Amino acid sequence: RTLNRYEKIANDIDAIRGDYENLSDDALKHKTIEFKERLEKGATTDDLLVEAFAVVREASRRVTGMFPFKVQLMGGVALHDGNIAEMKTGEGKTLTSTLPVYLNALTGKGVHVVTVNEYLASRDAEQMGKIFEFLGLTVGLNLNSMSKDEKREAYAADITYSTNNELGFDYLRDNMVLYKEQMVQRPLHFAVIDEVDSILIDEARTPLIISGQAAKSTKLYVQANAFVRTLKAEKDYTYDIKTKAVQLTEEGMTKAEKAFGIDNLFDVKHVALNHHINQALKAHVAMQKDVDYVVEDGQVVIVDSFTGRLMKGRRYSEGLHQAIEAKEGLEIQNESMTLATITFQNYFRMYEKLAGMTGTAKTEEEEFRNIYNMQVVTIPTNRPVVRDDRPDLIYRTMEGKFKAVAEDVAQRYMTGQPVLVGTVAVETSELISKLLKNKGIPHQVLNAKNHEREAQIIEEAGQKGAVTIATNMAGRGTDIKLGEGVKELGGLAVVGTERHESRRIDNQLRGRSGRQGDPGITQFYLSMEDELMRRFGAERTMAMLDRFGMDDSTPIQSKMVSRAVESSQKRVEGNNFDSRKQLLQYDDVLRQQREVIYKQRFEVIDSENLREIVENMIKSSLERAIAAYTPREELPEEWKLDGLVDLINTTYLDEGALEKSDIFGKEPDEMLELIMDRIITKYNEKEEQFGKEQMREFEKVIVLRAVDSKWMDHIDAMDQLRQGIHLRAYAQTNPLREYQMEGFAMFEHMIESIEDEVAKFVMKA
Amino acid sequence: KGEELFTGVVPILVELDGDVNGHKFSVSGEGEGDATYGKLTLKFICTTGKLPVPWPTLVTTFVQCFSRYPDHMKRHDFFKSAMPEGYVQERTISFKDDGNYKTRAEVKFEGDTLVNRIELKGIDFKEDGNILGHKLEYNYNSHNVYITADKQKNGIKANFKIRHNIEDGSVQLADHYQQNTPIGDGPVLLPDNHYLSTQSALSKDPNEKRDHMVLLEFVTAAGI
Amino acid sequence: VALVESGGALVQPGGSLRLSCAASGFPVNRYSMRWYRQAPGKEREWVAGMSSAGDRSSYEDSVKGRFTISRDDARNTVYLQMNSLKPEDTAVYYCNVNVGFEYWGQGTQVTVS
Amino acid sequence: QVQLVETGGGLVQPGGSLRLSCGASGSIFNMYAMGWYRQAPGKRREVVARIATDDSTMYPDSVKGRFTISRDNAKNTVYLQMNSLKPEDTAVYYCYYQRTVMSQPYWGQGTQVTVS
Amino acid sequence: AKKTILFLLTVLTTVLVSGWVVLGAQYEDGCSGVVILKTLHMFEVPFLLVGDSPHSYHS
Amino acid sequence: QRVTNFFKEVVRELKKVSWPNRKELVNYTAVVLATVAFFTVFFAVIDLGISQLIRLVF
Amino acid sequence: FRTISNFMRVSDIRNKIIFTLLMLIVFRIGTFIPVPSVNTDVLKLQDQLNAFGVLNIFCGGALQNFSIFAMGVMPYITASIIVQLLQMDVVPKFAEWSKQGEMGRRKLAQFTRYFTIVLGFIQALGMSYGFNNLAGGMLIQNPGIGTYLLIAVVLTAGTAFLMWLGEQITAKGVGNGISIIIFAGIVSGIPTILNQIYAQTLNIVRLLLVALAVVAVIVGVIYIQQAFRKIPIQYAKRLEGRNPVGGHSTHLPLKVNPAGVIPVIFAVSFLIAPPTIASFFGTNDVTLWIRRTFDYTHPVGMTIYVVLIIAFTYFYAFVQVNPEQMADNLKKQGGYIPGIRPGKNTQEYVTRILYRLTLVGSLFLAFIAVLPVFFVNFANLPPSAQIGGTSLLIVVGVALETMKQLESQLVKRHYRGFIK
Ligand SMILES: Nc1ncnc2c1ncn2[C@@H]1O[C@H](COP(=O)(O)OP(=O)(O)O)[C@@H](O)[C@H]1O
Ligand code: BEF
Ligand SMILES: [Mg+2]
Repeated sequence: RTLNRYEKIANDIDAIRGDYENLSDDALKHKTIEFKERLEKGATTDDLLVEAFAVVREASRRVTGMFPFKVQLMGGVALHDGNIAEMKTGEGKTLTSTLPVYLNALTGKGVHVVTVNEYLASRDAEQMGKIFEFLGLTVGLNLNSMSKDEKREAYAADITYSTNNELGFDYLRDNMVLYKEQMVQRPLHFAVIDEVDSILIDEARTPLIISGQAAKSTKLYVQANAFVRTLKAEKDYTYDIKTKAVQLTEEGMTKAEKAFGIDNLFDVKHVALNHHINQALKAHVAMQKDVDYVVEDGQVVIVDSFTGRLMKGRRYSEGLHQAIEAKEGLEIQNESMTLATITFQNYFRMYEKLAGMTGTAKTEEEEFRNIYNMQVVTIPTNRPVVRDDRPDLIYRTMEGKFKAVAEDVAQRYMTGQPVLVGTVAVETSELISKLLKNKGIPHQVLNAKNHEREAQIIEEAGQKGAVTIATNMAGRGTDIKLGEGVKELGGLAVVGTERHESRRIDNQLRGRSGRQGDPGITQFYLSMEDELMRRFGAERTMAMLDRFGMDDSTPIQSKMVSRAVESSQKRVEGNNFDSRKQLLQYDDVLRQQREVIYKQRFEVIDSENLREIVENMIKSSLERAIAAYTPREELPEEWKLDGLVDLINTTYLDEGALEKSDIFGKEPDEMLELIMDRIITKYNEKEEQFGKEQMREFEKVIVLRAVDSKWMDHIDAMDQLRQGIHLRAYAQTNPLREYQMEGFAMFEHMIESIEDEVAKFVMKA
Repeated sequence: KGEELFTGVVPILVELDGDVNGHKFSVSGEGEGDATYGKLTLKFICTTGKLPVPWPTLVTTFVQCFSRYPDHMKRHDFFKSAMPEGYVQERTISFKDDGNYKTRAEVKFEGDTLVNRIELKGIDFKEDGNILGHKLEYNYNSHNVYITADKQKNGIKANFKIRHNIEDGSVQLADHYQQNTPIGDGPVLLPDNHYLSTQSALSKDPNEKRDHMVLLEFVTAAGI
Repeated sequence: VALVESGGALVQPGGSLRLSCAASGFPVNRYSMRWYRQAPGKEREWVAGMSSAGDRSSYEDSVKGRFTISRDDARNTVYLQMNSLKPEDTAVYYCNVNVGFEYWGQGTQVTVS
Repeated sequence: QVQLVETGGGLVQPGGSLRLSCGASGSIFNMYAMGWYRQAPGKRREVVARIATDDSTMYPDSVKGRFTISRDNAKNTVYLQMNSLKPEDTAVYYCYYQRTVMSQPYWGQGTQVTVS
Repeated sequence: AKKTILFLLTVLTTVLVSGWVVLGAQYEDGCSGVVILKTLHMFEVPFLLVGDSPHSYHS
Repeated sequence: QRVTNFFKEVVRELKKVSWPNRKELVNYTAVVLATVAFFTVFFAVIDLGISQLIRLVF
Repeated sequence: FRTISNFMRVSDIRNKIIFTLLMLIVFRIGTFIPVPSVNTDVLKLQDQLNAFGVLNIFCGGALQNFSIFAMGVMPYITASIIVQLLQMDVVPKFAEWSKQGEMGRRKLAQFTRYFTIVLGFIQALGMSYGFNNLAGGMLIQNPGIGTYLLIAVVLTAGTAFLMWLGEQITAKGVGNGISIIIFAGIVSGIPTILNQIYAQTLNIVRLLLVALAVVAVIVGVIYIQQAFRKIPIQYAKRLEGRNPVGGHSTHLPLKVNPAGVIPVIFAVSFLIAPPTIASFFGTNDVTLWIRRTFDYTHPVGMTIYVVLIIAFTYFYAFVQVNPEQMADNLKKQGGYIPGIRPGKNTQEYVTRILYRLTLVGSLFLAFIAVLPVFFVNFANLPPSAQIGGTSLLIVVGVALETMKQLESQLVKRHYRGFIK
């Protein structure tokens, strides 16, 4: 059992922090130099662990006033081992990140501390960077707004604080550079992932995708948007509430074919019109305004589903963003084109060491074992949870639930206890803010749109008589501190208003209330026309909401609706489980291909002579060109060798240098050797006249341009294959094996095209 | 908008009739034009017989709206202001050491398709020079068309010189003075000096019988 | 395809110097190569050049009777000459060929002073 | 490996009795099964009698009561005493042994008991 | 009425699971036309029945 | 006469089926006959082996 | 061949090949182990030929076996086909369990395992009682109900052990598990059948003609089994720019025989049920007539057999493919056949495709199922052979699917790169 090992190491650190206490600064900052030279002579980080942890304990008490508890040392040892430290919400996970981050930044290779958003990254960077810069290391903070030089300074520091999006995008942009000295990241060495279950379980359902702008079309967006704006929500389309899929009906298809003058919408010449009609339908019906996006400064800005904040650079793929901009009446932008793609599983499994800490890991433990080979370690609390988690108050309608929520917030405001109401969308947050505006209750709102005042709102949210309505922004890592007298009122009642997509997320909201042994109440007010119940509730229990009556002043005191609420949430969790499993194995196929391509593109970049690489490319292209003619079947002179001579003179050997007589009646390998040594002397004349390093610049540009263009086309073709592959499961094959085999064939044809393009552009230039 | 509507591929009809020294010629052809990449892939066929003046002396007479524009020169085009309304261009083409072309063309979207209706009249010619002696190599060079605007006529005056590879080993430097006129009178856009960096390619079809010119051509602009 | 010129030096007006242009990517046996020049401030004019190899070669009348463009296919390069040049013909000389596209040389600076 | 001389096949009137004697050669007789079957014409032999090594005798209900078995070890004879004969009991007869539970049952020669 | 024919086929398949009881009852040429052994060795497991919006960071 | 129209449709349908070509047909028959012959010999040999071990142990 | 030497050079492929062969040796070892109280000598005396072993008999023209694996995975087969028939609008709990996803599927798998144990018990009871009646009451010593339930629980333990062995050989072995065990049962029966054909023996050229006809029917089975009608599917939810190829296009493949072998399950249940219900009534005139006309080695019974194979192939092709569920899934995920409206029109489009393909597949299945009757009759073979029945289809399918699984494991090593 490892937990007794963690307790033993924590007691070791306790004895020697007795030893480390009476040391001045410049004698405690000297311990970093001492550990660095001991780590360069012969020691490992595992031998230095107790002395480094005692130095961080003393330095933290000297800087921040906090002296880490022994459960924080247990979580630090569990993070140094590469495990997942599941300390509860409020327990002190930021100091327990600073223990193994200091221990593993002494070797000089760099530690990445990953968080969920940029508020938490900047907050932790400020406080724990005060600790680390006392000790003598360097803390960079990698933000979305920085330039490449500031990012390179942030990654060159000893400890880098960033969010998971910026790390993924920096990796993807480092494999699109032309010079090696444009890469910002160092080799990936250690990642401490704060809120692991958000990053590695929840947000790992999505890939990071870097796009680049393609040509602009606008007329079909306005045409399809003007068509869909007259379309009668039940006769001409069906909106499926379960999976938010909007489809035309046969009346709507008839009206579409009449409005555009076409005869069949489902031809292969009207696939662009059908795509524009479908994306205008999804933009109108399935994408509600203040729920899914916002309109800021004449632009559609996406509100993130997990973090609940605006994603400024990010745009919807496949023409949905342009359909939303046509719907809103804004300027329709250009299309896009996927340049690079990675998932968070495949990104963080490149990291040579991976740790993590969260409050809510234990239910996902086997997933952390199957993918990341990380073991969830549960840490004690050192002070018991006095937080009061009351059961949910289920109502019939949303108007009755919101009247109850406003009445609860009103009667907690009268005593002086601070309230934090937790919604999800921006529009329900504004609805409940106007529900408290009349009733005369002064509040703050923390939406995606109110992100500028966030660090101010959180500093006032725990005062006496402080109502804060907050979306997903608050309920993940936000540390609300209680004001004077608030701990006697049982401070910070969290009033949730909906169930989220897992028990982990609403446990995180309750964790905003708890906060290390302080009192707190967490009441959830659900409803029966909540979006979780409407979308994932089973159709049996969705029939007796007339049986419960139509009053909504008192909650439904049943036990069949509580089973329905829990089963709907378990249905969402199972759907997300299978969706992230599917994305995992199919991006394992693209992960193998991408790792081959990116490793060889990098060693094209830092190779100070490319003659052997380009000559092997020309020889492989030439062997395939020889074997494309000259087949094994028709040996005696049915070999069409003047066509091969024409191909060599059009691709390799400048228009006159080969005749039929040079390769007449030859074996394929001896004509290969004849053409190949003619190619070598032509290359040597090119390298003589062209220059020596100028020739390397020339063919580096050729090779990298070919690799980039064929790899973007391969990402597109691989996406199209993954569209049709379940239809391949209709023929009683395994569709994953069909995906792997067709992806291998597609990849090898892509590499043959890379070699053909490089051979042609080098030899014929 | 207008030609910002025609970002997709465009059908190109070319019709040319003309006279040099009382000798008749009539060449037609069809192909495609693209603006977001800015290229012209055109299959042209001499439908009268033999060429009095050769194909290289024809190619600047053979549809300048199919340029490729990067993001900054989008304001600075004239050739997306008179379209789809229509376009008219006439040129004075002075051959040094020979006579003069006066070419007479209207380039407009007839129905949908880009039709270039050209009547060419070549005067001041002596037949024993190089052009009617057919001394041209089957090629066309790369050039820079200089574009400026005039506001008394509110149109475009274009100046350029072109260079024909003569088969004796010389070049015919010939200068084009070009006048460019709208047909409709909507939003005209008269920018400053800029230049079309253009390049071409002349080739043939191995499975075609008669005397035909295959044209492939790239246009880019720069300057502003 | 990438014409590179060399052989350009400061030549006094009584000395004649050949100018070489190495062709890389096409044979000189079947392409007419031309020698242009452009002085600083001047517009780029055509000086000399011959096509379809060796049976005919033309020049401009400022070098007619003086210059001679030659070539060698085994070396696959073309050569000019700067014989009897006057300070009026200070320029950067350019090697020009037309195989499909039009390829220009980088330019060799000769100033006769 | 152990030959069986099966004697006692005589013509009996239907409604009589008979004695069949399976004389074996090798004398160990810690054998898994011994017994007798018919295989008349009109095939699929019926196992008529069978002795376990614990003498736990079985019969089908076709010949139950009417047929008795006997095995005396170290005097290699297995006896089938047939009582209350019948015209459908007319068959050739084969003694058999089987050494162990995984052995193969090795037969004997024919003994035509004709009951008419 | 697809439920009736599907239930009739369910009772025929459990006839195949239970029909081993008729081996020697009425033939008396014991296994000389019984098809149960063949059914037991002739079959394989049936194949299983078959049965959001992506974003992108602009560079 | 609907049934002859239906059989013309069946023959028309069979020309859109993607039948295996002769190279993969020969490769598939080689794999099938190799698997059946190998497992025939494999199961005969382990039946002989288990039978001898059963004769030893009883 | 080169490819089987390429397999044994990769360590993982060779590891699971060797694990699969060890599990098949375990299966055969257990097939030599007798049942508790079954008195093996009367069992080995019951056969009409000479098989190999003491638990293997040649009864009814089939190599029967009465070890602890006497049932094989046959209760698992019939439990899975019953549960699959119950999912389709008969039991509603199973319908919503299938509609849940990968966790309601685990509920269906759990029910199939418990139903497997129940059906294995009922089949073991019927099998032990019927075999004891076949031997004349002499097969089971101490024929009390405690001995029958001992025998039934040990045969059900053997079948559940075979299902665990299948789970192992699909987790850590070469391919599918139960399919490898079924393949092993068939091709382990092969050598004693060859020994009977040798012990029988114009005859040498007759067996050469038989072997050439067997290779011809294996080629025909590979031809029909590997053939798909590929319906093109167009998705209208991505831009598909920049020269789409058209080579690896998306399509929906329908097999020519989409049913498989399951129509023969239903046809032989329809052919064995009248003789068992007539066997409960004792011998009569109509009992002997029912026994005479429902015997498919004679032309009236063979005609009823062929007609039921064709009818159940049509039924089970429309159960397996289900064009209405296919049309709804295509409408929901946004795909469409090019030209056809995605609602009812694609349902009747793929219904017409399925009618024609199912005609060809049903005739192939009926011909394959009545081929061993013709080989036995017109080749003077012993009736033990059953040479070219549906076990041929199972053997060909498992061999080809395991080969494709191995080559798919092989190609993850050959990612080249342009540098090399
Ligand atoms: N050892 C300590 N002594 C005193 N206060 C602490 C100690 N560790 C953490 N805290 C305080 O407890 C709160 C826990 O917040 P935080 O660590 O952000 O929670 P989480 O563990 O969810 O990130 C912080 O405000 C921090 O100031
Ligand atoms: F999980 Be914590 F409240 F940052
Ligand atoms: Mg935290």
